[PDB]
Amino acid sequence: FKNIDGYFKIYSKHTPIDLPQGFSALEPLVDLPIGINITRFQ
Amino acid sequence: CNGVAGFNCYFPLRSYSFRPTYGVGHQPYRVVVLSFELLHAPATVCGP
Ligand SMILES: *[C@@H]1O[C@H](CO)[C@@H](O)[C@H](O)[C@H]1NC(C)=O
Repeated sequence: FKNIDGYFKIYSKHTPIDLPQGFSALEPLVDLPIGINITRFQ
Repeated sequence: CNGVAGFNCYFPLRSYSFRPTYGVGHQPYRVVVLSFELLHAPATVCGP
């Protein structure tokens, strides 16, 4: 999750298998023109 | 006026009672107003 230049960007990746080994890039999923201020999440 | 009509107590509404028999400059006009915003913004709405 990133928030830059008034855009919210979400990248995602899924895999069927403590964190595993190996390399696997994440592909872009969604961009949103929301333009708010973000400081905390849950 | 204790919530009742009377002298100096007028209901602030008035009816139109539109009829097809009025003059040309008397029938109701259907009006719309479109307002834009020319500023720096994400610019969600844009033309074809
Ligand atoms: C977001 O909030 C922080 C802390 O209140 C403030 O420093 C920052 O300027 C704000 N940014 C925007 C774009 O409102």
